[PDB]
Amino acid sequence: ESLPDLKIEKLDEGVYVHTSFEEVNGWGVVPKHGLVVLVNAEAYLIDTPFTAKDTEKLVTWFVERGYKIKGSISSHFHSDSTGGIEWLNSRSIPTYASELTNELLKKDGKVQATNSFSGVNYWLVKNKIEVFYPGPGHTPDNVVVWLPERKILYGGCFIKPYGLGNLGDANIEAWPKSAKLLKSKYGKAKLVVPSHSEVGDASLLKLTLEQAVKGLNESK
Amino acid sequence: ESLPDLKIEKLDEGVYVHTSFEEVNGWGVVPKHGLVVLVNAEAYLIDTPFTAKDTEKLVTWFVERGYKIKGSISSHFHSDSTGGIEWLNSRSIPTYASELTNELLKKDGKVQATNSFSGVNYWLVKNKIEVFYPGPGHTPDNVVVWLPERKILYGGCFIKPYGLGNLGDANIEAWPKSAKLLKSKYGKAKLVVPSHSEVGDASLLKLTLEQAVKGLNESK
Ligand SMILES: [Cl-]
Ligand SMILES: [Cl-]
Ligand SMILES: [Cl-]
Ligand SMILES: [Cl-]
Ligand code: NA
Ligand SMILES: [Zn+2]
Ligand SMILES: [Zn+2]
Ligand SMILES: [Zn+2]
Ligand SMILES: [Zn+2]
Repeated sequence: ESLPDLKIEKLDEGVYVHTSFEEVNGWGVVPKHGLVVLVNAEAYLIDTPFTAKDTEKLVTWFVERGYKIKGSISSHFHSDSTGGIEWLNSRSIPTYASELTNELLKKDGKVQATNSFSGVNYWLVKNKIEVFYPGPGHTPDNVVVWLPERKILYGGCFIKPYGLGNLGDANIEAWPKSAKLLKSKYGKAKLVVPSHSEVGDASLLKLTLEQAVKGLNESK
Repeated sequence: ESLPDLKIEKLDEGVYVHTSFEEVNGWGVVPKHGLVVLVNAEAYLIDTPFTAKDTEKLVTWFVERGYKIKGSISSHFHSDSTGGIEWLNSRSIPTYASELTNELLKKDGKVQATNSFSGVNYWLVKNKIEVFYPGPGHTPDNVVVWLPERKILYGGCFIKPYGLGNLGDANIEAWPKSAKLLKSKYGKAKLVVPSHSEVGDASLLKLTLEQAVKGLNESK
């Protein structure tokens, strides 16, 4: 009853940052940055908020401003990213996730996205919104979303610059490699939006890569 | 190996947010917001970074652009506010802290501010930079800085909207009252400035109060 409200603060041109909040872990109120991303009048969720409620808030806000929600993408299985897939499905707004993410959802008892991509990249919107799979990291399934009609990267929960955070589902042997490949093909990054931090730049790749290796020897 | 670097961003007309970074215990790489505040061509540190390095960076930075560093104020005895007081003292830059902060630093074996103040209010710079003491909260000594002319409030480690965090030196019994006082005396603030969070508005007083009462009953 004192969960801070959803925030929808424009980050660039046809590119919003929705910030939502929840507890569980024992970190207290954890904030979750996701992007809304406009294509003409088509809105796109770049993850969901934690809850159905704040998804409907997010949708109505855009719906009410004369954009028509064309799809959801979730960047990994955690509700960080998937929290709103139930709602979207019950409104039969199309939801997207990788085969890996959908398999992890199934395992977790969590309604799956109604669409599956696979492979290294999905062009959710040709030329405009790209999904890229660096490999296992934060989770085994984590993917990121590239904005070519700008130079924005949604790292999601993968980018963890201050320390890797939740490790429960994490693949820490693999992460430093996955990170490396992200920093490589995703140089030329203006903005790099993490899940759980302030928005930065292409260093957050370096910073992540660094945090990644550190755990790799701090637990062997 | 690689801490994030200091950041010095423009917050308002003679008011900046320095962000500094350090690994804190099992809390990992924690970021720390303080203000630089310009009066005429005189510069004031509203807290300090963690280290001398980052303090010297912050200082020379400003001296570089023609502003003379007239003093530092430290909002509480922890290193997140006081980390710079020895560097400051060793350049004969005046450092300010409350008698309580100073007593707590001495306890802690930590070099004290060379200038001491007391009471509810203290006018560091008449009409321009106000110190307010809510009461025990985050720590027993516990001060915030009001900026009238701009209507800005540095809440420090006292604003903890997402959960209270370090309660090693905390006083959770008293904290609720303190925040109640702060909330009330410090409406007509849209620019609240937490220690460890995003900059926010007056609701941060609402939310801190909320977090504090909650940890008052969750701690019995
Ligand atoms: Cl559903
Ligand atoms: Cl996915
Ligand atoms: Cl995947
Ligand atoms: Cl920041
Ligand atoms: Na991700
Ligand atoms: Zn996650
Ligand atoms: Zn997460
Ligand atoms: Zn503190
Ligand atoms: Zn602190």
